[PDB]
Amino acid sequence: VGEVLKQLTEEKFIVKATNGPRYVVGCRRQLDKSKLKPGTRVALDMTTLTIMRYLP
Amino acid sequence: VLESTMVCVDNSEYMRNGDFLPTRLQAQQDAVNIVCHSKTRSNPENNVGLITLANDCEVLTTLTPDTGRILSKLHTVQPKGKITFCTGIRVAHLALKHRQGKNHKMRIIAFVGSPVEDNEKDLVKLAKRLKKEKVNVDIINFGEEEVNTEKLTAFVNTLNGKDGTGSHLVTVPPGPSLADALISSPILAGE
Amino acid sequence: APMSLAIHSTTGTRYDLAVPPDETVEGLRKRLSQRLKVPKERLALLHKDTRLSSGKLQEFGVGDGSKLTLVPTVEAGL
Amino acid sequence: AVDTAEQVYISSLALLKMLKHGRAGVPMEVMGLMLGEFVDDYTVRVIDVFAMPQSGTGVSVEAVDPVFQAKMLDMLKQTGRPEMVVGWYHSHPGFGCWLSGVDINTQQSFEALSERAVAVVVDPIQSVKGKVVIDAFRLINANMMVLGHEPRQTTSNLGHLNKPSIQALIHGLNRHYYSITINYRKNELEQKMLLNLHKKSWMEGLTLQDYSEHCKHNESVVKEMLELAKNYNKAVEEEDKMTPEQLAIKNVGKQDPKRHLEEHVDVLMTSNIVQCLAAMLDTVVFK
Amino acid sequence: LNAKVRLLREELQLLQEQGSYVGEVVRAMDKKKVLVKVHPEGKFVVDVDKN
Amino acid sequence: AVQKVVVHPLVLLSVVDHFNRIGKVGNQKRVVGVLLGSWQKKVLDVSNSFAVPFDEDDKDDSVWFLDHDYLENMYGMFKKVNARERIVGWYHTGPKLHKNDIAINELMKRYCPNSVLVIIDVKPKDLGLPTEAYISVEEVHDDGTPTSKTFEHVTSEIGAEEAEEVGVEHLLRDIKDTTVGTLSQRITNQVHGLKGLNSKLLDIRSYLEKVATGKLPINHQIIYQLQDVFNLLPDVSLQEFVKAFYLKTNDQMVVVYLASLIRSVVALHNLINNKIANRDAEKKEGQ
Amino acid sequence: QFRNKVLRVLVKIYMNLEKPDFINVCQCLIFLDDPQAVSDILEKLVKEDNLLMAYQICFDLYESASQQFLSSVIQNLRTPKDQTLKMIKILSGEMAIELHLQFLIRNNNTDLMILKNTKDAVRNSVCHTATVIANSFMHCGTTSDQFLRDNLEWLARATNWAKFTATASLGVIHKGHEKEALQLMATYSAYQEGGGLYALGLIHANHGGDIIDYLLNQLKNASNDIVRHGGSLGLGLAAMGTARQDVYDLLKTNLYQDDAVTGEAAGLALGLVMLGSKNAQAIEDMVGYAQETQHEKILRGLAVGIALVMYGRMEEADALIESLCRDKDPILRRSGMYTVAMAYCGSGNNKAIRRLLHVAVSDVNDDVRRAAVESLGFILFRTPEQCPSVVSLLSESYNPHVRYGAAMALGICCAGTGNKEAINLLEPMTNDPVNYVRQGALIASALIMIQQTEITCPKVNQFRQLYSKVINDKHDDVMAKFGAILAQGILDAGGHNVTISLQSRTGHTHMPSVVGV
Amino acid sequence: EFLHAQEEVKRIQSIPLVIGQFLEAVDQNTAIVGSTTGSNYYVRILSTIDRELLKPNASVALHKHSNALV
Repeated sequence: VGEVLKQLTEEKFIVKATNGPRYVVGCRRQLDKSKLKPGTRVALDMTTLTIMRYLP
Repeated sequence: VLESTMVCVDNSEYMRNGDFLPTRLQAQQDAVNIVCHSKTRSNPENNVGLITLANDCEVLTTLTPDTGRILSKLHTVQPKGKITFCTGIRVAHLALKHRQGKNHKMRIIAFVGSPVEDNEKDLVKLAKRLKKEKVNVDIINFGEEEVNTEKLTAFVNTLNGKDGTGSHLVTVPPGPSLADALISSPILAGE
Repeated sequence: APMSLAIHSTTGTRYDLAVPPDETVEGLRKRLSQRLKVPKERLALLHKDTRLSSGKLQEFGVGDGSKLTLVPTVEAGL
Repeated sequence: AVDTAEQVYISSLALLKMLKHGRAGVPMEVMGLMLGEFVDDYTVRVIDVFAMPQSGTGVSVEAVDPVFQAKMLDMLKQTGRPEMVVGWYHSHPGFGCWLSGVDINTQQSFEALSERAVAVVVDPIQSVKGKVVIDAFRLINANMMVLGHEPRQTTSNLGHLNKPSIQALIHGLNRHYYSITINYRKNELEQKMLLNLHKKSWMEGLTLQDYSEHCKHNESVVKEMLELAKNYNKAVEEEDKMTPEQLAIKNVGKQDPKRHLEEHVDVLMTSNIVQCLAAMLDTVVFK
Repeated sequence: LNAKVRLLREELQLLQEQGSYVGEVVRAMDKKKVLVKVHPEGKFVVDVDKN
Repeated sequence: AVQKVVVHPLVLLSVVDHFNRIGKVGNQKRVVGVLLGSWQKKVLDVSNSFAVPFDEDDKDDSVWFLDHDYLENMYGMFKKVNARERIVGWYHTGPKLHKNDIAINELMKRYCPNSVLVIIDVKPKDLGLPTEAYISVEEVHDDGTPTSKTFEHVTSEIGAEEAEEVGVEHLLRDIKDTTVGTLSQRITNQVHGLKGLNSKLLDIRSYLEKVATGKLPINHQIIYQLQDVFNLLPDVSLQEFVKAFYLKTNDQMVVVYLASLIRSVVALHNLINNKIANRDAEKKEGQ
Repeated sequence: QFRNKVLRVLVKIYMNLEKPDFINVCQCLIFLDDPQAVSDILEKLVKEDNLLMAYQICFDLYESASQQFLSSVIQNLRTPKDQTLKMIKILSGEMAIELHLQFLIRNNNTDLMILKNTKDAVRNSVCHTATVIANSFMHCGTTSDQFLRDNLEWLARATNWAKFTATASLGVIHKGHEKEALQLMATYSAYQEGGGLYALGLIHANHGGDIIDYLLNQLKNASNDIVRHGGSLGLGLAAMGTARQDVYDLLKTNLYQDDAVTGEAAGLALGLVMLGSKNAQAIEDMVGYAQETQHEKILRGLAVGIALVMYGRMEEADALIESLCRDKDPILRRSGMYTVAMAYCGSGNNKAIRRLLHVAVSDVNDDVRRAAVESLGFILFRTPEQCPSVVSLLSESYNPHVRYGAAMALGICCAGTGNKEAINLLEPMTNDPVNYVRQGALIASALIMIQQTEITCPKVNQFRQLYSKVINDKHDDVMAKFGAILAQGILDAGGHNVTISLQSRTGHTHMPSVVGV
Repeated sequence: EFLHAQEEVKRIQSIPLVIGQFLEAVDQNTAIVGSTTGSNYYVRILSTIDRELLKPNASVALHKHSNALV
């Protein structure tokens, strides 16, 4: 679980994972990039850390 | 036998006729039903397809071993226009060509009760083409027992050559539904 | 009458076998898994859009040479 | 015994479909099958690749519809490609080109079916706007490893294979699976097509850029040039004087005058010169 | 130019290697060992190379 | 009214490959298939396709076997594979359009209310894109014959998002020619545009010659358009146009002149630096 | 044309001498073709009874001129009888190779201890074949075989495409031993059978006895891809240059029997047979089969075949060369570059070098870039001092295949010459961060230092020790050891009694040498 | 070739990477970077970074493992 920080270009986002490190990752297509926005939480994947599902 | 059967059906404005009880269109429906059932009782994998002959000689169903879709689609038909033939036969031959099962023998059957406005020379040339393309044709004529029976006899003789028995003609005079003739017809009697 | 069968393989090896008139789907899957030295669990059978999984094959109507294709169960990941 | 010089010529169509599928499937280790052919003992021709509707879990994938696949096979035989299965491919978005345990098992199955099957791996995450991160693979026989036999006789220098990747080594490269060389062959139609893809239309080819926008563009460029000249003069005011050699590039990590000057002067060359040429050429060619 | 581009190719090729930590020297002793702090983590001793 | 259509490299290569199939299979000279894309806005994105067994006789032109049952089967099949793909058009590999096309387009429109036909020229050219986009519109012939079902041209071009770009440009780099050299590339664009214009006017001249000889009937509409073109031709020796032309060319040359000064001064600076550095170095080797 | 005119004038001047130097006369005649002139001169010398002069002329002719020229002269002479027979035999070269055979036999200085070291260092089948080849090189045409008759188990350790190379090495070792041919091979599966055919061909390399007919019969009666490939290679070697329609026909049939294994050998053998003879018929046939057949292996075979077929015709190559160089396939572009090499061998044609460098630098396929630079190497051999500059600027390249090609070009340039600058430039290359590049550096250095000593070239020790170290190293690559092993085989090839020069001692290009290299 | 190769480096510039702050650039091809992981590493920078945006204490990607600035 980590909250996105910036809509970097289109398929790139800076997300600060709750554990502390900050990453840049791309998101699965079926996520309506408009939905997620600075401050929204998301569930990145173990291995690749692509944004899988945004959360309230 | 493995059989891929194309079937053309006339729907000319004459098929508005009702000389055959109950009416010509319903006689065609009966004929298609009986033929489809006969083919199904034949090798089940045998495949079937349908064409309607009109001003534009349209195609209804491509090859398929089913008969439910066949009959269902054929129901939603009304007689209109005049048979264009020639083009219909060519389309049916292309259909048989583009058949998934190549092993299946290629057989066309045409319900052609109508007057045929065709040149017999081109009929003969088409006969040559089709025989060289190795497809056997069976005609079911009703109505014009005189207008086109000679033409169709010549066409069938052409297809047969000296031994091409696979070609068949069945012309039925005025009378009841086109069921008894088909069932007691050589084309299905051989079956 | 050990009816034969047409076990097609999407890879191509069209090996086949004959079994008694009544045979089990899982028994046949065992036969093929043995013949291929591969586990049964990762084999899937087909019969005209039908994924044969359990039965005597007459529950599905399999006759002589009924054209059963063996699509391998492909699963990637880690 | 298999050969080292074995090649896989993948159709451009196949490559495009593989890459598009995987890029769609990130992060899912999406999977697809391909139809090719085994022309001989040294070559495998890959024609087309079609995906699998299955959408499993974010760490794994699974075959769903063997009926789906059999029907695809029959129909493509009817029209399309009368090839028939030769391997399978799946994306590994950000891992390299190695085969997981399940990957290896799927393969083992594939070879069991057809001893010379192939696996394929693609990294749409890594495949760059240029070179493309892909590879082919075939397992290594544990019987051979224990008996001391070797994977392939290398009757060639086509065994360099471009420095097998350290990551692949780690994940098991050359100890259970060995890389194979990919290639691209075009029967000239797709080739000149590819050529056509980028080519643009004479619409623009002759369409002179609007001139008001161009004048303003020149205005802005000359202004930024003036400022760059000012800072360049300041920079040269010392340059070598006061000896920044020790400073070297680390004199300042920002705002090099010369590089910006040359970049913008070049771009305004391009713009102004070509627009003037188009003006001349049109004025004279439409009469 | 050829040297530039070779440098670039190699740079891509072997940037996979990990970098290095920055440590604050605290004390020194025999050439064999020297003390140093590795921020943020604790203070240790290191076996210096031949520089 | 679908003003704008973008085809995609994947569909392009797929059509090419299928045409190659058919060429090997026999001699059909043309082939047909279906075109899947998401009709985003009034701008179609033809982003995938698949062939359909088609045929016709060279003589009658009313005979063909487009298989609507196959069509529906695999349209649903690809819908299953992926969702955002509902038919939008159809492609044919015909060097020129055919009469058959209107009837076939009506058939396809039976599935797509606004279907788009596209001609893909497997045979190469050097003037424009290898694709053309047409739509079956009906227009009233203001005079004489009634309205007819005739095809109409729509702005067709080509694009790719990122992944298709990577794949295509990779294969290109593998077998291609020099990339954008800026000046070189855009001058090549100028000359290519001139070549295209010349070829088009060659075509129109040939048609005019055929009409003048009487090989075909006069089309007052095509005439209308031609004399509209000529009426639209400009005047260069207008003595106002020329003054403006000289004035703005003077401005263009002024900016280019200053930019040339920039280039010269920087090069001279480089020469001074290199000379002094080399002198100091050789002095060092002297001592 | 002007060169030929001046040659004719000089020949006439020579003839206009108290004791005309028929040596120079026949040399210039060879440069002028004209077998009739030399035949008539020789017959006149026969009448003069100048037996020694005729012997010397015949030996020079055999050394320099081409098989077609010698055959024309042979038939013209056939048009006392003992002296005529001696002339005929000498011109055919029979016993003119037995001399060299006995020469090596009586001088076969070979330090097999170094190869014992190597075979101790050998682990992989790669280096196994490497050492097989190196031993074949060492022995060269010697009837004495040590490893093959001693390390029988070690030989057995190699199989697959190793038995073939082993039998080929056997052929190389017993090179030229025509006397027991068809009985020597009584000593030595499909691989070994094909290798036997190939080795028989090598034994009859450029010497087309009835073995050409025998190989034709066998290759026709070949029932395996491997057997067909080996027999194709052997027959092509036997009939190299001597374009014979029956042989070309059998090769065409085997080639049309589409198969990578057989196809590669078919292409090579076609090029060999029709070498320098440039039949447009066969040219079009090969080009078409190449452009239509989908087997990159056969495609390489046809590449070499089309390059070879048209060795002569120095300038009469522009059409085909331009076609190939503008062709589609990279392999066919490579074919074109090799064809340019074969056409312009030793000409130093600046147009040819323009083409070759431009393509080697601008093409998009590294394989063809490498091939093009190697072609440059072939072309510039008559002017060894020239090549170093270009091959240097190249060798220090971006593309490791470009660097490798530069190395091999230097090797061709200085083959048998032992240049100093060439080695000065090779040493930095070897020990490079790539495998094949180092392999090529090693092979080129060995080629240059062939039959050289320390005093003549004060780096042979450095490079011999480098070979020994690399062979007895761990972290070098398998192919690096392969290159080192071949480098040793080169340096100490043939009892350390043989060298490699493209042009005969008469300053005359040697077609067999060029094709072999 | 150089313009071709300038692009391959983006391969190292993959998606799943880390962020940090530029602290100091040493000679030509290396810098100190305080990664968000909490530690600061000396590592050899990538080329084609323009060496101009690396202003003191500026955000910079770092490759996930190598940690070299990308």
